[PDB]
Amino acid sequence: DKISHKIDIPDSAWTIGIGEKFKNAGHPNVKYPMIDDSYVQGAPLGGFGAGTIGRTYNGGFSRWHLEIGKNKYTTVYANQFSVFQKVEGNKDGVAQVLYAGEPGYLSSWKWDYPKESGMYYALYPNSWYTYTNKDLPVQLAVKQFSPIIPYNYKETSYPVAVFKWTAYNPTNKNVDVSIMFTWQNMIGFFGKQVNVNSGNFNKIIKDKSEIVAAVMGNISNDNEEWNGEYSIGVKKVPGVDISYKAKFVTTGDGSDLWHEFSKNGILDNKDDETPTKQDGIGSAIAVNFKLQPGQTIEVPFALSWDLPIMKFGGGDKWYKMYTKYFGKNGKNSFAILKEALNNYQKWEKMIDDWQKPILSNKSKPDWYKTALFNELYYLADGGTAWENGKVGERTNNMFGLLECFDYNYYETLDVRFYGSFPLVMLWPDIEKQVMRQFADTINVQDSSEFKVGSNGAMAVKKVQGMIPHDLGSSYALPWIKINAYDWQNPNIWKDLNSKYVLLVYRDYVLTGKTDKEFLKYTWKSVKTALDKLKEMDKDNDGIPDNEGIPDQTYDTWSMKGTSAYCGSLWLAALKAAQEIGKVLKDNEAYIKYNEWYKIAQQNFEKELWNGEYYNFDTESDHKDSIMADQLAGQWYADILRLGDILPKDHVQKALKKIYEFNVMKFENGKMGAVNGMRPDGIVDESDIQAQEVWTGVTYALASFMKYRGMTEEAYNTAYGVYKMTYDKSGKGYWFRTPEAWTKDGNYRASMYMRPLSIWSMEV
Ligand SMILES: [Ca+2]
Repeated sequence: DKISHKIDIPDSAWTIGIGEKFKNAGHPNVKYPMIDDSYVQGAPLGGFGAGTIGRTYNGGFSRWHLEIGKNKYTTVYANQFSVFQKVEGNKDGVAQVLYAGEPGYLSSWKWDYPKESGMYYALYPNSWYTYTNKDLPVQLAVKQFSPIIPYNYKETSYPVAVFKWTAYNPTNKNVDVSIMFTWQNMIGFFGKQVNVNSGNFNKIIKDKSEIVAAVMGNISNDNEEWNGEYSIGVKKVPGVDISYKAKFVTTGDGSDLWHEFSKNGILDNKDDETPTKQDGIGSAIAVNFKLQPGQTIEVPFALSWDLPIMKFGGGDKWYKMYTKYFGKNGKNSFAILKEALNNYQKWEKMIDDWQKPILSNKSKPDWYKTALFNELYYLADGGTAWENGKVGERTNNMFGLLECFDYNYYETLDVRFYGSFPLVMLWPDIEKQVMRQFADTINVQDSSEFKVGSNGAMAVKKVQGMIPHDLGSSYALPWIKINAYDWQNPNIWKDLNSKYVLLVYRDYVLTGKTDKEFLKYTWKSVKTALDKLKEMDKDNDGIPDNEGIPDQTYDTWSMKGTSAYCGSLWLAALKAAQEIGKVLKDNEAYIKYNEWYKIAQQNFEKELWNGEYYNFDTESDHKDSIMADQLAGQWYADILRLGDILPKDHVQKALKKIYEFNVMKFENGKMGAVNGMRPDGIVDESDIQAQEVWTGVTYALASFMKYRGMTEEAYNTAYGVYKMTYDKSGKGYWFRTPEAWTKDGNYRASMYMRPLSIWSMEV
C-alpha cells in the first residue's frame, strides 16, 4: 500500500477490507417482520432533505433513501467506478469494475473486484476507498463526500457528492490509466406507476471556461416526485483527457460500453439524445492519462440529483430545501454538479475545520472519535424531510427526522430528547424550528378516534395541552397530521410534556442563553404542558402518576405510581420553567412552579431513595429494579446548568450502582448498559425492554457519568456501544445503529435516531 501516503485519511476512520466477509452479524430479535439490509453498508452521500444514497464498502450504490421516508436496499449494478491500466510496451491492458461482487445484465463487464486488494475508510461526512491490487500497477484512492457543514444550511442541503481521485505510479514503467464513472438514468426508479423508463434520455454538456457531464432526464415536464435529472461528470486537470458515452443499455449485456473501455480505456464520445421506451439506459464519463514512474495525479468527479419534489403517502407534495438555491423545475442537475466540481476544495477545508477541534484533541481516544463522527450519518440518512414550500402554494422551512424506518414517525419527541443533540449543537436554526413546530401543536385537538394497537381500545387522536408523540409519518402527512403512532395512546404519556419543556430550555442554554425570543415564542406551550401534566397527579404527592401501563418512551415496560424516570424528568422540567419564568419576568409562573418543585422533590426523595440508588417506581412488582435511565432528569439538569435536583451524594451512588450492575454485570461491561437489573445482579425479565441495551440511553448515561467526574466509567460505558456497532468483535451495525440489542447481540430497529445522543458527550 503506497497510496495511503499520497492522501490524508484520519486514524480514527472506521476501516474494513473491500470484499471482506463479516462473520456472526446480528439479526432482528423480534417475531414480526423487521428491516435487515445486512452488514454491507457505508457512509451515505447527500445533504439534509435531499434524499441520500448509501454506497457500501464493497463499492455498490445500494441503500437508496431518495424517496423521502423510505429505505430501499438494492444494488443498481450500472452505477460504478471502473479502471483500465496498461503498462507501456504490453499488447493488452486490463479493465476492472471497482465492485466486490457481481449482478443478470452487464455480463460483459469485469466484475468481482478481488479480496485483500483494498480498503474502505469512513469518518462521516467523508469516506475513502483505496485500491492496492497486485494486477494493477498504478495504485488508486478516492475520497467521497457531501458538504455536510455545521452552522451551514445551504451546501448542507445539496443533492450532490464529490469523488476526488488520486492515482500514483510506484513502478519504474509508464502506465496508461483510465477511470470511468457509469450511472443509470434512474428517472422512474420510484414514484412512476407505469412505463418506468419511457421517455428517459441522456445528454452531454461540455462547459469550456473544462467540465464534461451527462444529464440523465426525461422528456416530460410533469412536476411529480419521479421527475427530475441525475448528472455525473468530471473536471479536466492538466495531463488528463476526457471521454464519454451518452447512452448505453443497462438492460443488456453492457458490451456497447465495455468493448470500448476494455480496449484502451477511451470511450466513443457518442452523443445520442434518443429517448428510450422499455430499455434501461445509462451514461459514462471517463478520464485517461499516462503516469510516469513516481507520478501522482488528482482528478475530481461528481454526482448530482435534482429531484425537487417529495411526495408523502397521504398525498402532499413538497419542494425539497435545496430548491431554494437551485430552482424548483427539475432541470438543474448540471448547475448543482458544476457548483461541486468548482468548489469542492473549499468544501473539504470547511469539513476539516469543523472536525479539527475534536480530531486534534489527543486526550480523547480514537474509537470515541470514530463513533462521534460516524453516528452523524443518521442526520442525513434518517428519511430527513426539509421543505421549501407545498407544491401549488412562508418564512420558515419545516424539518423532520425519522425515529427509524421500521417505526416511520417524524420527530418522535420522547426519542428526540436523546437524539437531537447534534442538531442543537451543530445546526441550531433547524433545532429551534423543530421545537416551534411542537409549540404550534400543543393546543391542537382532534377528537376523532383511533384503535390503540397494544390493547385494542379506542382513544382520542390528539388532546389539547398534550404534546404530540410525533409529527406524522412519511406514509401519511408529515407536519399536517400529527400522532401517527398508534401502539399506545401518547395523550396520556407522562414523559412527553416534561421532555418538551426540557428540550426548550436546553435549546436556549446550549445556544448561549441569548435567544429570549425563542423562550417567548414557546412560553405559553411550556406552561400549558406542565399544567396539564400536573392534573395526572391523582394522589396529591405533587408528581404525575404512572398508570401501570406503558405511558412513556419505554412503551412496553410498565411503570406504576411515582417513577424515577418520569418523576426526575418532572422535577427538572419544573426547575427549567422556574428559570424561564425568571428570565421572562413571569412572577406568578415562577412562584407556582417553585412551589410544585419543592413539594415534588421532597416526595420523590422520600418515595424512591433506598440508600444505594433510586427505585424504578413505587408500585410495580419489580419496583426495586435498578434502571439505567433512573436519573434522566438530573442528566438534563446538568446540561441545562440547573444545579442539583437531587443530592450530589445520592446521584453519585446511583451512577456508581448503574455502572457496577447494569454495565459491568451485563456481559462484563462490553455491550452497554442493560435497561433494568435486579439488585441480586440478574437482568430484570419483567419486560423485553428491561433486558435490552438502548444505544442512545447508554450514550446519554455515559455523558451524565462524564459530567459527574466518572471519566473511566463514562468511556467504558460508551465503549461497549462502539464495540458492538463498529468493531470486528461486534455485530456489524455500522451505518445502521439500532435502538436496542439483547445479551446475544441481536437487534431491534436498525437505523435509529436515539444513538445520536453520543453528541451529549461533547457538551
Ligand atoms: Ca402522584
